[PDB]
Amino acid sequence: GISRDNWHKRRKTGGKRKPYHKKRKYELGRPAANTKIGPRRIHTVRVRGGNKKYRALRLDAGNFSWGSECCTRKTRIIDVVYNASNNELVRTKTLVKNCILLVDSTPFRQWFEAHNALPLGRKPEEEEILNKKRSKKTQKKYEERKKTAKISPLLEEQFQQGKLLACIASRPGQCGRADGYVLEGKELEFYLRKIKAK
Amino acid sequence: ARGPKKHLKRVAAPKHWMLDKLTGVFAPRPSTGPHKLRECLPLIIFLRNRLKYALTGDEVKKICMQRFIKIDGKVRTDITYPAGFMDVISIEKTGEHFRLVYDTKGRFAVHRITSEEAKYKLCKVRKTWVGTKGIPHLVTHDARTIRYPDPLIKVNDTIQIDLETGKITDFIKFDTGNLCMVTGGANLGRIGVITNRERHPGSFDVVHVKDANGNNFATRLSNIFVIGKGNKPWISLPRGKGIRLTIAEERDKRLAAK
Amino acid sequence: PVARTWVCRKTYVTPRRPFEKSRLDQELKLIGEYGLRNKREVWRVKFTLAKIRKAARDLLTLDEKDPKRLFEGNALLRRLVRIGVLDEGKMKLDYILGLKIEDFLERRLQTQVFKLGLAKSIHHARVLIRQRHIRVRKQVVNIPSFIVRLDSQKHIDFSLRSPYGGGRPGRVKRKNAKKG
RNA sequence: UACCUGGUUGAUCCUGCCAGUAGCAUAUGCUUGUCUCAAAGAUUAAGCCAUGCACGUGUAAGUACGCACGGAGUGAAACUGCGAAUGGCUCAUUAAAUCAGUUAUGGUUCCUUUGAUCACUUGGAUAACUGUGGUAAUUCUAGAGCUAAUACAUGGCAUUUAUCAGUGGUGACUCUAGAUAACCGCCGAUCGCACGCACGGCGACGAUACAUUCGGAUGUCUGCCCUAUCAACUUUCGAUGGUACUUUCUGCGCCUACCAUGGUGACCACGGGUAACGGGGAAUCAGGGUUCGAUUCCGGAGAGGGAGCCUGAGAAACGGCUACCACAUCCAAGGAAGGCAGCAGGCGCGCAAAUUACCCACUCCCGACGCGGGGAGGUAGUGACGAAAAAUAACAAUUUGGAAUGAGUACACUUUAAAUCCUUUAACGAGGAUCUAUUGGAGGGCAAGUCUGGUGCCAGCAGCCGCGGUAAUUCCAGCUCCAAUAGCGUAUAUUAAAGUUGCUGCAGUUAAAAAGCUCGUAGUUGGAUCUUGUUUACUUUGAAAAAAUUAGAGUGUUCCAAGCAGGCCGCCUGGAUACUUCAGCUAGGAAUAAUGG
RNA sequence: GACCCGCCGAGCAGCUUCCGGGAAACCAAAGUCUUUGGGUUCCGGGGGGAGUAUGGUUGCAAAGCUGAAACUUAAAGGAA
RNA sequence: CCCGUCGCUACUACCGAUUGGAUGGUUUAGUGAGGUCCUCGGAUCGGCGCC
Repeated sequence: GISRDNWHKRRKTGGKRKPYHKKRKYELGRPAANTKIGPRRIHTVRVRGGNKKYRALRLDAGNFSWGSECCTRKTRIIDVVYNASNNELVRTKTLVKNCILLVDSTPFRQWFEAHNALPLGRKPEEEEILNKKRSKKTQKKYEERKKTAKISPLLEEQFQQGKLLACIASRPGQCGRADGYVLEGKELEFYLRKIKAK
Repeated sequence: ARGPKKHLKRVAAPKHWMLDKLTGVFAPRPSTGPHKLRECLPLIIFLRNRLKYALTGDEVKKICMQRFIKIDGKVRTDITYPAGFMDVISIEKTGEHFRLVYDTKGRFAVHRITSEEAKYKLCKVRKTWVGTKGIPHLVTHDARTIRYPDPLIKVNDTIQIDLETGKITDFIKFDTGNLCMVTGGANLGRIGVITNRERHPGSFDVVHVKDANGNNFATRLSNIFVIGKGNKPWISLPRGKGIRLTIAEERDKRLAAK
Repeated sequence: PVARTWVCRKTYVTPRRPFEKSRLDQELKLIGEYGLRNKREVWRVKFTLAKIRKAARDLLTLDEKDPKRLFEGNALLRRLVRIGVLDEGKMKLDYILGLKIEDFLERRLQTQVFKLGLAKSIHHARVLIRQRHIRVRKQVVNIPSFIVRLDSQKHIDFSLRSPYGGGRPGRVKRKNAKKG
């Protein structure tokens, strides 16, 4: 099958090398995962040494983290928007490492309101609890949080659309998980300019 | 070539085993264990070739299977157990206790010890790591993992454990002025006082050892096994501790004893 | 893979000039003088001494106080004075080069049992040894090329089972006795 | 032992080769009494294979309702577990590849061993077994009836990212730990013994985020023969580098996408050849070398040719599968089964290479294991590959005599798993001691006949020069002599000889030879000078360089080649040392030769 | 300036010598060479086959440059 | 003493029409068994129409 050896290439000088042995098993290669967006389908691959690799064939949810704050919630992957490798994987919606995609921005806003007591993606009985009644000693705790609860202008306009720019830091084809971090700061301004031109 | 090798030729056997040629084609391959293949003495060779307690490999198995032999206090029934350096071979049936220590020729000599001894053994620390929940661990030269060691014990010192409990009783720090037995070839079995340690970053640290008679010689840090604090060894040394008489001096001592 | 050695060695060297009359008469002079079988035994003793002189040549080129010359030099001298070839008065490597082929031929077993009066001739000696009559300190030695050393020279005698020694006479004497 | 001799001429001194000479290793010829060892279908065919065998495995401790044997137990069979990835064989491929030294994984995976760490006694299937069957045929299997589990299934860490701080570290962590936000296997339904006080001891088995061992995998530095009638090569479709993945046990154009246009080479790239596996080594050698290394040790590779996989810790496995290719077997013609470069054996190929033997007793290996298995191995048979020891007479009288013995032979012992052999030893066994030593030579080189008979430039001899044309010292023979000797010739390759391949160390006026001449890059080599009275090269020291082989210490294997054992009247001694180029590492020297301020 | 008498450097040569070398003829270099090493390029390996075959390259051509093997031979040759 | 042509016999390579022939190795472009992976497929049978 697929071989990851280095004796099938040429030499540094440019000359070809003749193989002295056939293809070995410790230098094999396996087909790509091609992790699409959809219901969770994982295939465990027994690898060298009796270990197991989890090859994600399609994933819809991912454990993404927020950089500025400390909020790591399992959100839903919506759609990919940019890829540094090639524009063909975003056309097929393939989940790979360092792939910019839109994630469900509900858990990140739900935590922001339940912790800082301030509307984030606002332009219902659940929002009535946001203005909860409690002791004044507890209210003073949430009052000092609002003095440092100001979010970046580039992120507040993304909570309105319910979609946050994220970046996959894991390897779906190796561990079967599409975890990552929320794209923000200077990294966001870079990819927003790339998607805008594209 | 497809996996692990399970045989060992007599010509490829370690030289310090002192195996002949015309007895057989294969040599006893020591099973996996605390000590390396090239740096051990399998139990079949020690009972048959050294102690002459058995004449064939089958007679060796008749002794080990009766649970008469204890390496470091624990009974071993495998006739190919490594049983390397500093290991205690106690035989309660004959009331004999041994401790494998090299001689001036670099070979495991028959070193009989006392019943007051054979309860402890010296071990050289090779790796120190911090396990889970902030628990420091230890790696001796015979694959003995020790939890909660003294914080002063480092990656080259020598500890003293008790064969009944496996707990560290005492330890000897590695510094200039302590005894050591070289265990790395061309000085294997020589005992002297450490005098200088050359530190080579990214390479092997070369130390300089001086015998009791004044003979100086250098070796590598991985071959040093601290024996005692100062010049008093914490173990019983065999005849000819580490002097390594020259070929001219060994001839004189040979014919003078006639 | 077998439990064998295959470690052999030739104990002689054929001379370069095959038909030189100066050497052919010299070697034959040593065969008749010491009762040898052929020229190979002459070339054998010649090859042993040629290896001893080469060992002394390698040591004499070294320094006088070289540890290899002092150790292997005394070991070479001890083995020469042990077999009676070299004298105890000459314990220096310079006298090894002065040795000759006859010094080693005089130390062979058939030469000793002839000088000790056990045999009437040097050719009677080889047949006397090959017929299991000569013993060395309670060991029946059957090889005429048995190089006798000093401590084994005073113990050469007839075997305890020889008709010449204290033993039953041979089959010829026993058959000629039962006739008459 | 740092060695030469014949041959060109009428003669001479030369150049020079031919031939002689001595090892070696294959074949072969003749001959061959004993004994210690011992190579042995590699060379041409990695050609093809009848048949037999070479991998199997059970403890008090996974599963025992086969009376199969039995007062529970002992067991077939079978399930489960493990091994079958080692060994053995071959040298086809392969020329910076393999391999060797060095070394890196802080870029990794590792069954096992070792030390750490750790009740609702549940559910329903199945083999053996019972029974019914099919096919010409297979170690083919179908259907039904049962019944077990250490089989199957049920009943805070680890795993994946993000943030913060800086317990033990290293020359150097994005290290080991810790604290947060989350994300989403492991935490014992097992077995034996001992039986004591609801609690209890000793084990077996089993878990791995760990260590450890056996080691894999891929890198670092340096090192390979011949070839220029191979001078430029690589780069579509990766060549070189960058970025992000994907993939793998991980690093890496390993792969993909987007960019960059690189990378290599007269210091010989690329291409071609190798009757090329590499090395440890072997032969031959004053020094220097030349040649060899299929071949018992290490590493690699392959199992007719490729390719693709299963299982497993480990295989791109072939005494495992699935294809195609080559070849070939049984058929009832529907189908089925094949891989000897495993041990013997057979065919073929050839100049060229052995028994279809015996045992697991030794050496070790595997397995549940003290108990089983092993064409691994050992043993014997064949064996003038080769190496060691060593008979074929000795003595005395004058041709004649008594002595002495091994060959041979056996009552037996010993030897060994059982034997054989050797050794030990009764009996017996030598005068033509017929118990018969041959193999090549007798012109020279080259040790040995002006001998006799025959042949008559014939037949033949002759490595070379030559001999033979009727008295041949050379041929065919008798006699005699010489050389080595249980060995001695022949053919071929190879080494010394060859200072006739040259570094040591040759030659080029006329013997073979200096370009017609000059310029010129690389290459090679370069004045003197700096303390006398940074970068390297070099030298010295230490570590390393696996054993076996070689050198060599000790030791009466009867001696010896060998072996590593063996002394002493339990007892004390060995199982040394030296060498291992080059590169790399280390510590001194600072002349010589470069380089820098 | 011409000539005469010397010296120095450069060069074409000559001769006498037992400098030494060489197989010798001969050579002040063809010496300093078994007492063998200043530096460096090209080049020879018995005589034939043969500067032939083939391949490449150069040229309008003639030919130049590079350049074998099978096979054959015990001499070919130098100086005297 | 000796050279060459010619003639005779033998041997060895050389040139040579024959789109000569036979193997081996690199490959361009087609066809492509077999396994693996992925996307589907759901013959079947176990539990409670769904799993």
